Amino acid sequence: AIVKVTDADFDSKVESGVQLVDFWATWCGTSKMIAPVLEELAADYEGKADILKLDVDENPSTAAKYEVMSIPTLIVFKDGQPVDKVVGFQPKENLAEVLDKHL
Repeated sequence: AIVKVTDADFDSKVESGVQLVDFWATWCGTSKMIAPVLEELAADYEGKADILKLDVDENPSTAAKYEVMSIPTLIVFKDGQPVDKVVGFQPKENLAEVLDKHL
């Protein structure tokens, strides 16, 4: 459902259209809390937007490149450029609202 992405293939994965990138970490309970919400979101947009995951401990470059300081952080990409940032826990509704704002 949700495709993993790393420093190595970020640029090729996030390059065209809309992607919602979830910057998470295994030591953060809040990331674990939104995981299921994103799996359901990814299904609702099974062809409009891609939902990716990036583990910040294994990919500090990318996390650093977009000034990701606190997590979870969710960034919406439009044709390779970040256009929206969401910090903390958010219910499916609030996230869907943000995606529709760019589709």
